[PDB]
Amino acid sequence: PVFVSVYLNRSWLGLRFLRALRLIQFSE
Repeated sequence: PVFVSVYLNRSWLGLRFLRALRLIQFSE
């Protein structure tokens, strides 16, 4: 655990919410 929240958190500002928005919306 704490492996997705850390990757979906830094991605929010790491890629203007693009690096995470593609990982949180891909699962559907």
